[PDB]
Amino acid sequence: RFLKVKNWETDVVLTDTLHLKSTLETGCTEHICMGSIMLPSVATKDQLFPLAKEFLDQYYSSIKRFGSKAHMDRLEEVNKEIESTSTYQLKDTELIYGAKHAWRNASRCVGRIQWSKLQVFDARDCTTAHGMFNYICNHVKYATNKGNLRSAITIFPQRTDGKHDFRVWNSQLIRYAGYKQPDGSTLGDPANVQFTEICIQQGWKAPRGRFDVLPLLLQANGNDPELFQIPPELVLEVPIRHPKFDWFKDLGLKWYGLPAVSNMLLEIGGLEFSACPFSGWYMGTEIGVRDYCDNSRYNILEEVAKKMDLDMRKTSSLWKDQALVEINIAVLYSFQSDKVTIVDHHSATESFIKHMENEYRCRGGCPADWVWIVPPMSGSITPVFHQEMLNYRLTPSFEYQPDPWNTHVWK
Amino acid sequence: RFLKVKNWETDVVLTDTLHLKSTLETGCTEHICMGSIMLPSVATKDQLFPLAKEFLDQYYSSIKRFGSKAHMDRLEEVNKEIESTSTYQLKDTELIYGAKHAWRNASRCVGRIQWSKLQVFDARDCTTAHGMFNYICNHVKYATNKGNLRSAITIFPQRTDGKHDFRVWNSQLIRYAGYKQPDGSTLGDPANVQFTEICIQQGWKAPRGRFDVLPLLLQANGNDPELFQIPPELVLEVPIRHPKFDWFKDLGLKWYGLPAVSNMLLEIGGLEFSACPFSGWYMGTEIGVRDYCDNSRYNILEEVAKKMDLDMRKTSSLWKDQALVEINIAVLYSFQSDKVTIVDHHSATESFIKHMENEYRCRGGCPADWVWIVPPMSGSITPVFHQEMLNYRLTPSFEYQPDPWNTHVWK
Ligand code: HEM
Ligand code: HEM
Ligand SMILES: C[C@H](O)[C@H](O)[C@H]1CNc2nc(N)[nH]c(=O)c2N1
Ligand SMILES: C[C@H](O)[C@H](O)[C@H]1CNc2nc(N)[nH]c(=O)c2N1
Ligand SMILES: Cc1cc(N)nc(CCCN2CC(F)(F)C2)c1
Ligand SMILES: Cc1cc(N)nc(CCCN2CC(F)(F)C2)c1
Ligand SMILES: [Zn+2]
Repeated sequence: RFLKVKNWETDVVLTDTLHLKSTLETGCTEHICMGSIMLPSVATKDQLFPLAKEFLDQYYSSIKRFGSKAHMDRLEEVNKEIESTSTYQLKDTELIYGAKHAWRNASRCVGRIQWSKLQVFDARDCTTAHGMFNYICNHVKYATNKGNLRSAITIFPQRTDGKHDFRVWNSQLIRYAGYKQPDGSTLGDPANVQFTEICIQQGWKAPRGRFDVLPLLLQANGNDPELFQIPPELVLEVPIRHPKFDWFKDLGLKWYGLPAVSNMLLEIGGLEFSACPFSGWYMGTEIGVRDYCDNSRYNILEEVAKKMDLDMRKTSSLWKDQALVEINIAVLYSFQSDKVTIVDHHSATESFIKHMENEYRCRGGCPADWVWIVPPMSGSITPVFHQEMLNYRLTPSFEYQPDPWNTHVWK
Repeated sequence: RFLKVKNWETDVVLTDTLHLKSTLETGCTEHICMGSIMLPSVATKDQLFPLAKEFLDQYYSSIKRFGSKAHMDRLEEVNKEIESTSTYQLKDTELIYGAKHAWRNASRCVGRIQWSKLQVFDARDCTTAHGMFNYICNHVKYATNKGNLRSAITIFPQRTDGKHDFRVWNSQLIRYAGYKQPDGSTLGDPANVQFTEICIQQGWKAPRGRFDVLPLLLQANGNDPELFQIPPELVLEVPIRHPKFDWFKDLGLKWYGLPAVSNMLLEIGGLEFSACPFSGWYMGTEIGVRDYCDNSRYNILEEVAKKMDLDMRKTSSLWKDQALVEINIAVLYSFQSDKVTIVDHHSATESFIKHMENEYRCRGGCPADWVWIVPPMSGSITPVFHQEMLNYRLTPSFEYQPDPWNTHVWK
């Protein structure tokens, strides 16, 4: 009831009692562990008040005014509005608290040491896709800050009935296009090949190349989504060069500075925000390892090995490993030489251990998903490999949600 | 009740029903996942027959003689012996089946594609530590096979009362010594520093160097353990050289060929074999990544980076990553040039996916621990990173057990 997690590199032990507050289910049972399953899995007025109460109790118990008169009135105020409207609206302060704690509770995120430095943009007055585009453009501009990246989230109106949903259809605000070829292979990013074709379906004019920034597909109040192009001056890009290999420029790779997830659902006090694009800065491995070297992504281990003069005949020459380190030295070096914020997986994972210690002390725990926290290269030379982690589901939270083109009732 | 695991690199799906046969508990609950906890946690005659029955049912249902007369007599035969003796003895065939399936069920093992090619040595007639040494020496000789390594296990008498236990006190049959210094630092292997001092306590004469093979500490029928030196001609060693860097020989590293775990417990039909040393061959990363580059092991990233001419000032130069690839190219290259069996993490993890497909088809599943299957470097460029895995506990099994010096009643 007071579980211990050990670090086996430092012998440091920490005690978790935060997991007691946990509410949702993980997927695992007493007899099966599902910690390597990727995506394991309308609202009525009865369900809503315990969720509002639970949330309001921790918000006021965090501004040191637990259960006071100011609390109990807000508790009464929300109850009455859930009676009247069968839903309710968050105060601006409650929205900012909820958002920051959805990120704080995100067990799959290695960057949460920054969770309280989050800029919250309140777009709950938005009504059209054009307003969404406008809000999103101001988000991109603000978070990018000329390469001195700043963390941010923009929150569109909450789900009401279910058939009037705000959705950003892109999985990220800035992604490169993916075109399959007549000869079967793929130009650009294979991940987005279906999304690239949805944009052409609704009317996009593709400049069929490699790193073509996709347009936004924005759905407002359930209406069919509409295409908008981010002004290119707002899409900051880093050309990737190596600090040794001058042929590396000829590879002709580049990446966008701003990681901005737009397909997830923010849950606050039982309210569901179906469009809540949120952005930080990249850990280098996300680009250099997964984006560039995943077999079903850009898949560049082939060509980088070639130009490095590598023994590619044998599996056990580790040519794949060797070209992979060089690629991530190049991503890092390019971002820093351009004053574009980026963190290496050693600095990020050390910061997360430091974050874990802060959380266990002044919070009694830190939900953490080892499968996702450990970086996708050099796992055991980073301190998170050696750190036991309890995973559990706290609210407020970011949740996955179906792709909107499978669920929308089109017209 | 018929769960699906997906591979996200190939989109291949497999259905698990083997997990239904699972019996033991994992540590996880509906509300907490413990898949990154390292070690999560006398026998009476009532408990013993269901365990014997369960085991005998699957043994006969595997030689295509489920529930026949030959089965039901053995079922009756064991019941009567559990009445008579409050325990029982396995047939030689049952011992070999049980052992091979303990390995087959070992969810943390990436090498299980070889599980049916296991050589079982029956040491249940052993009575003294000298007999144990003799059995163990024949095990080392057989499994090493002049570098053409062969998988093997030696099974000493089963636990009876609890105070008459056979134990190998070494955690592995062949390990290097670890000496702390007066100036605090460590020569040899820091993992074994306490065990190195237990040997000196019982009378070992340490040649205080680096790669000093430790002696065996063998406990027989609960008696205090005794020291024995493996004849050095039976300890095959690989000197580690690089196929580019001739200064790499000057590093003066070497490793033993034979990975042989000796501190675990083999459970078969509810019988407990407290001494069951088992050996295979190395995956290169176990040496080059964990043994050599763990901070609290040999910790050689420091010196390899130096001689490579590396930017060691900054964290984000990835000097640690770069020296790590070279070290594992050297481990691999040395073992193969000496005709000593070794597998690279690309070949081993591809073989394990292939193994998983075989298991899901002709067995309905494969218990697998992602946290341990994914190699400790280059995780996502190997196919196991992208493969969902269900972890569950099947029997027969290898289980962890306390170190014998914490539990023994000495005299
Ligand atoms: C500030 C810099 C940040 C860094 C360095 C960082 C790092 C990461 C990384 C490496 C992942 C794994 C993503 C993947 O492998 O696909 C991740 C996941 C995640 N991050 Fe963070 N992150 C940052 C900011 C944020 C912010 C500002 C939020 C929310 C407001 C956030 C919420 C999440 C969530 C919900 C996930 C899970 C995504 C999923 O499950 O698909 N992160 N983060
Ligand atoms: C044949 C070549 C083999 C290879 C390449 C191999 C590979 C591995 C690796 C890399 C690990 C993780 C160990 C670690 O990181 O400390 C492991 C664990 C394990 N292996 Fe295998 N193995 C082999 C043979 C065997 C055999 C013959 C058995 C049993 C008869 C076995 C049973 C186990 C067990 C029980 C574990 C878990 C150890 C623990 O939890 O501490 N392995 N194996
Ligand atoms: C099968 C496995 O769950 C899947 O590949 C996960 C593994 N861990 C991950 N970790 C991170 N950070 N990102 C990912 O996409 C994944 N993918
Ligand atoms: C904290 C974590 O459970 C621990 O470091 C594990 C991680 N995965 C591992 N995987 C393997 N193969 N071997 C290990 O020793 C470990 N250690
Ligand atoms: C805010 C943020 C920062 C960062 N550094 N990284 C991410 C994750 C990028 C997208 N990930 C693919 C997925 F959908 F699984 C989530 C998000
Ligand atoms: C048979 C075998 C083969 C192999 N290739 N590797 C191992 C594991 C070596 C020891 N491991 C450290 C631990 F105790 F955790 C288990 C065992
Ligand atoms: Zn679990």
